[PDB]
Amino acid sequence: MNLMITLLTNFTLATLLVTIAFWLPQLNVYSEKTSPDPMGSARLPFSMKFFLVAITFLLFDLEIALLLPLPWASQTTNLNTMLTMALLLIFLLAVSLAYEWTQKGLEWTE
Amino acid sequence: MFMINVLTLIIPILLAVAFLTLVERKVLGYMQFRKGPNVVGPYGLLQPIADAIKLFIKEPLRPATSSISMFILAPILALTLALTMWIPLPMPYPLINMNLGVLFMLAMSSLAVYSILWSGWASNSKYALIGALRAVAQTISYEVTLAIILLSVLLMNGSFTLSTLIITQEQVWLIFPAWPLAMMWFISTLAETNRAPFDLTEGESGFNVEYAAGPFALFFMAEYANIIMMNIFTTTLFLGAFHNPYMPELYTINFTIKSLLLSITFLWIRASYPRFRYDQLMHLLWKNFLPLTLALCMWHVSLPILLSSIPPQT
Amino acid sequence: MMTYIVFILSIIFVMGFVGFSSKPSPIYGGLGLIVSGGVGCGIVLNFGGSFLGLMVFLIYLGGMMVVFGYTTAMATEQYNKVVLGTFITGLLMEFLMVYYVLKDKEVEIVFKFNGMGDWVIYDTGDSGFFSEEAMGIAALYSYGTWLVIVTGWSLLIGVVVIMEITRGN
Amino acid sequence: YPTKETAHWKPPPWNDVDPPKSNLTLNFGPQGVLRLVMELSG
Amino acid sequence: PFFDVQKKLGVDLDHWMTIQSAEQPHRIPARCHAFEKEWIECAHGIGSIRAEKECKIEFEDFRECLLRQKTMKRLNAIKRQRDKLIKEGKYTPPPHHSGQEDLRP
Amino acid sequence: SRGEYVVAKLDDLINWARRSSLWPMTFGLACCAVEMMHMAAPRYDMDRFGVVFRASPRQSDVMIVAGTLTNKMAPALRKVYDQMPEPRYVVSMGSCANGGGYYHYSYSVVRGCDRIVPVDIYVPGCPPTAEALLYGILQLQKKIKREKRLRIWYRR
Amino acid sequence: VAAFLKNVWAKEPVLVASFAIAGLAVILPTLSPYTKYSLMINRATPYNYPVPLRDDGNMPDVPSHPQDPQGPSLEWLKRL
Amino acid sequence: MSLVYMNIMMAFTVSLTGLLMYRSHLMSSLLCLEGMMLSLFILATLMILNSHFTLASMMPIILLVFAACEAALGLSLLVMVSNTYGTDYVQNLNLLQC
Amino acid sequence: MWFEVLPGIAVMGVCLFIPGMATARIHRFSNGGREKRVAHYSYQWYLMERDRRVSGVNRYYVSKGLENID
Ligand SMILES: CCCCCCCCCCCCCCCCCC(=O)OC[C@H](COP(=O)([O-])OCC[N+](C)(C)C)OC(=O)CCCCCCCCCCCCCCCCC
Ligand SMILES: CCCCCCCCCCCCCCCCCC(=O)OC[C@H](COP(=O)(O)OCCN)OC(=O)CCCCCCCCCCCCCCCCC
Ligand SMILES: CCCCCCCCCCCCCCCCCC(=O)OC[C@H](COP(=O)(O)OCCN)OC(=O)CCCCCCCCCCCCCCCCC
Ligand SMILES: CCCCCCCCCCCCCCCCCC(=O)OC[C@H](COP(=O)(O)OCCN)OC(=O)CCCCCCCCCCCCCCCCC
Ligand SMILES: CCCCCCCCCCCCCCCCCC(=O)OC[C@H](COP(=O)(O)OCCN)OC(=O)CCCCCCCCCCCCCCCCC
Ligand SMILES: CCCCCCCCCCC1=C(C)C(=O)C(OC)=C(OC)C1=O
Ligand code: SF4
Repeated sequence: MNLMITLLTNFTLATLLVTIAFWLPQLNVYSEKTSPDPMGSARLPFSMKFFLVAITFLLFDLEIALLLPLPWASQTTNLNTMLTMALLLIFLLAVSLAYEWTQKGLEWTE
Repeated sequence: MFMINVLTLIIPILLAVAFLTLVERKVLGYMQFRKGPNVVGPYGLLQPIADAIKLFIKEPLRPATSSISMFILAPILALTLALTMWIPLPMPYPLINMNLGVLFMLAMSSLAVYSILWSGWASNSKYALIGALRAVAQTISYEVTLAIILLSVLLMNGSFTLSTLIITQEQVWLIFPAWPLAMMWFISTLAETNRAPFDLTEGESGFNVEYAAGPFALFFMAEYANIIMMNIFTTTLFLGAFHNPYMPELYTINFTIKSLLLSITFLWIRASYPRFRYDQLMHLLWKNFLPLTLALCMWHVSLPILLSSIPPQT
Repeated sequence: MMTYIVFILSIIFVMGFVGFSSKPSPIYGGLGLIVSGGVGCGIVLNFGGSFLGLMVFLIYLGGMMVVFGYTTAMATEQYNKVVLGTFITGLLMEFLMVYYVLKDKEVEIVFKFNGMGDWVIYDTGDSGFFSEEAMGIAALYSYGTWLVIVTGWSLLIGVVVIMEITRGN
Repeated sequence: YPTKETAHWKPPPWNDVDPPKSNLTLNFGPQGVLRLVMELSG
Repeated sequence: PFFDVQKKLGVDLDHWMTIQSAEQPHRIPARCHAFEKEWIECAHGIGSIRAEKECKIEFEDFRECLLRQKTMKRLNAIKRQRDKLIKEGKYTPPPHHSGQEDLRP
Repeated sequence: SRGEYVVAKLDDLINWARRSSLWPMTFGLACCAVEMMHMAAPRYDMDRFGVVFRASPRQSDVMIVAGTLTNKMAPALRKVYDQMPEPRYVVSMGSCANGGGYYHYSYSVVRGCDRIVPVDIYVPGCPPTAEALLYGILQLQKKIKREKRLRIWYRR
Repeated sequence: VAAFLKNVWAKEPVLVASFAIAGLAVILPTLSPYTKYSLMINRATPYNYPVPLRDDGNMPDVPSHPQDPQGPSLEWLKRL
Repeated sequence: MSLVYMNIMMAFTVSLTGLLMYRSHLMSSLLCLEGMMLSLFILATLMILNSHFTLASMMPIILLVFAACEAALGLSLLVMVSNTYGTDYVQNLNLLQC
Repeated sequence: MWFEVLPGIAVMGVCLFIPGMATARIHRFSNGGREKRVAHYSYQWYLMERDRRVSGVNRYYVSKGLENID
């Protein structure tokens, strides 16, 4: 209840500030400008490196989503099983990082 | 009555941001053997007011934007996500007490990159788009280590609640058992808010080159609010203060002093070192920070079991 | 009208789905999907699933739709009747369904649905000193050993697969 | 059985390989002073 | 083919999740634990063909616990009659149904 | 009356805001740019007047032309000047930007930067000292202070 | 085997530290004598109600009152 | 039954009809597919939380993880065909008619 | 010299001290001179609602003790 009131207040304060920042020099009548990037009309070059680091981030983010409930899960009675599963998950994280490392995955954006 | 609490939260944030601009200018000046602004007011106390009025009466750029919708929406998101990451902060009592405030903060920080993406796409310049894509990649790549470090630190806390983080450090500071995590967290938050030596957009096009002076000021104000918020979060995580339940002003003064010292350390960092290259910081993250973060995460999972020191769930 | 908050949020959810499913442009579809995901997380939070809604914000929106819009920025170079037509007709079926639901408090399309507010189905008891969803998720390392094993193996294999197919050799 | 619809249908390649159908150029202007023309490959 | 590897080997790979009335953490009960237990104690060992007809009333009770169409319909009818009587003006609501009861504990 | 007093006070406010936050861009062409760097040194401290060090061309207020404007450089100077948001001001530093200076009779030197852009303040010298450029900046601030934009708008 | 460790610790010390911390984390809980204390601290936390048992007549171990001598004890937790 | 269930089914049906009718781009198809997954997430989460099935609370996390890995594979395929043809149009993927 | 950065840091420190002090004072004022009660779990909320129902004022911070029992 109070949370969405605060969210609405922050949103309306931000949109009020943005509206005043936009439309206040609009009331000025300064001039009309014609105005006729270093590249003129070149196509954006598709780079596999940026896509590769994006996908690596996504997969590591998924394994982070798997790792997230560890503080709650440490309160279980089956402590040996939980410890083994946690160590196995972080070991799989390390193994994926090492496979990306060895096969030149982290190359020229190291 | 609650709107008074909301207003007294959000208006001092903007006031502290403007005086952070003044303090950074003056501290950098005195660190570079000179003075900061001292002519506009008594010791430059009137500089943010003059600068704000000048930026709010400046001519707009009026770009040929590909999409005016996200051109509007990017500062909206930046300011809303800068202001909304303060409500679960305990000072020593949070405005919105959240059971999962830490993970709520992580969600908002992960959501913060859409402002960069939409500001890059709205501008017609392709070099601006390339700079925005590089900044987004750096930001998400440091989100990864932020998440792992926060997860490994929270194993000494026992829950995601930010108010329990005061209770955990009632005996000793959390920088004593987790100082490597503290160093890696500090560098990761420094690279998270795009600050030196990681502010690549100022080194040789920014993501908001076509934005007008007003919206540029709004973006910069959101960035400074992010800096103050991150330093307060770091102080709460690692440098917890003594909280008397009958005198909350003691905790308020103590963590205010500590967070101001941490922000001054941010400004101290920004004027000591050269900037990184893009591949150099990618190397620093994926090949230096990440393996040690994983090793320390495994260590801090397996440590409280072998010490019979599992923190209470509630 | 405040008792119908989850229903109103579901209306916003399906309206955003109609908007982004009309396919105006990939970036606008991504924006509509982000808005719809936020409203759906609001639905889950109002139902009591704080952890699952925050997973939606952290992983779906902050971690994955970022990748979708990031790939969308690396294609589909920057600068219709069909989009407006399907948006209008989807809004029409949606509001016709809402009117038929609220006028008679019952409806049947494939299954039978009831037009009362959705606060009726809630449980009248307390959960004690813990939240039920957090314990259910936390039982993954104690009960779901097999689930952890197959999910982690699939994630590692996915890393290997993505590295294999983008190399070109 | 070729029809009118199946008239532009070429056979597949013998090795089943279709042909794959440059680099970025930047003009760093004078904005001492120096102009640079950079042929960049990522 | 359904190779029952788990029963042959004695492992328990997915049986813990497979029903709602199973062993849950912290002994947390579900909303329809009793109905599901009664339906399972019916259907065990008689095959699907006999269990689809023999004690179907247990499955009807379980489905009514799960989805609650009849309870919703009854509440809808009661509220509709109350609304009609209120509008026509021959029913006055009691004090305890208008927020003036000062509840027990 | 009341309206003239209101517009006078508002004019003083906006002139104080504009003159006390002058963000400069500097054209690092020649010797005079080294002297500009020496005015940004700790001794003279351009920053303490509210005048930042090396602001972006897309957000600057005053543009400083410090050096020789050749024929190969003049269209770039005009293109940079045209992209600046208003209110924009131009300060000419040294003889090369004032009238050509040593290379006035050369075949490839524009005889003064006032043939390309409008110029407000002329700073003489070769190079003018850091004291002289600081004096020119403060004189530009004095010129901004006595502007009468809102009074002119009210009277028209 | 011995000079390899010195060379790899002079060249990549970060990876040496990471692998050493990982090895400590994976071999220390199986070696420490305090893991059983974590086990019986986690299993002695009273989340839900201790439902009583109907007294048929033969339960000498089960107490009839909380302050009765028979029953589980947490003196080991109070001392440790 | 309930009403938000009807709205989530209709959202899933809208996203399915969006996927099943391509307009121009492959990215719009991927967006419709992932909206379908999001509707599945919301529906399953609401059912599990209302039914108080404690041990089923782990299912939407596994569903999210597996379908996001699916989406990563699909994005990689889209990037490969965009590198082949210069655009991600669905009318260029017609070599296998012959 | 260096002590002239202190007015700006003091203004920043005041603006950072303001929200926490305001929040603590508002919570103490609005809850009858006590801390705002934390309800993270449904048992604590059930105690909240029971105390609100037993107050007789429909107000959860009006706590009644041994003066109510016979
Ligand atoms: C919040 C509290 C305060 C935090 C600190 C704030 C003040 C200090 C600020 C410093 C300067 C910041 C600006 C520069 C930032 C960028 C540079 C940077 O940080 O680079 C990091 C550098 C980068 O390393 P690098 O790049 O030099 O590494 C060389 C790598 N090759 C050869 C491949 C090029 O270091 C690290 O990443 C280390 C992180 C911390 C490690 C902590 C280890 C703890 C001890 C473990 C045990 C060791 C013993 C052995 C095992 C024993 C087992 C029993
Ligand atoms: C949380 C705390 C935040 C604090 C933020 C602010 C920090 C700095 C506070 C102010 C510091 C001192 C500023 C002094 C300004 C100059 C005052 C002055 O004397 O101005 C004189 C000037 C000309 O006067 P004149 O009559 O022409 O002189 C001839 C007479 N021989 O006359 C004029 O220029 C006209 C009158 C100007 C008056 C200016 C007064 C100060 C304005 C400060 C604005 C912000 C105030 C605080 C807001 C937040 C808290 C409420
Ligand atoms: C209906 C009537 C009202 C109409 C609207 C007007 C509202 C009030 C506007 C401010 C007051 C009007 C006068 C402005 C200044 C005029 C006098 C002046 O020029 O004073 C100069 C003096 C410094 O002298 P200087 O030339 O700089 O000398 C350098 C040292 N050798 O300067 C000084 O000593 C300091 C001057 C400070 C000016 C006031 C403080 C700043 C403005 C505060 C209010 C607006 C902004 C509020 C905050 C916005 C968000 C940041
Ligand atoms: C381009 C579009 C506009 C972009 C700018 C604006 C939107 C983006 C910036 C704002 C983002 C807001 C995020 C809101 C959800 C965050 C999660 C959340 O609510 O967590 C708090 C809490 C869960 O914590 P817990 O302590 O367990 O709850 C109390 C338990 N006793 O949960 C609660 O307390 C639940 C309270 C009831 C449910 C609240 C639902 C809020 C409304 C729906 C989402 C609104 C945002 C939609 C758009 C998303 C972005 C496009
Ligand atoms: C078994 C323990 C638990 C294991 C699971 C948990 C692991 C946690 C840490 C995860 C780390 C993930 C990433 C690992 C990558 C290793 C491979 C690698 O990077 O090899 C290349 C590197 C030489 O570098 P270069 O080829 O030039 O690459 C550019 C950077 N300079 O090559 C090297 O620098 C040499 C690296 C291999 C040798 C390291 C030896 C460390 C020994 C430490 C003491 C013993 C610790 C106990 C465990 C046994 C270790 C053998
Ligand atoms: C509600 C609006 C409050 C005022 C806006 C934020 C404060 C003004 C910031 C201006 C500014 C200052 C002082 C400044 O010094 C600076 O240089 C680092 C900027 O970026 C180029 C700035 O934007
Ligand atoms: S005026 Fe003199 S000092 Fe300045 S650029 Fe010309 S030759 Fe050099």
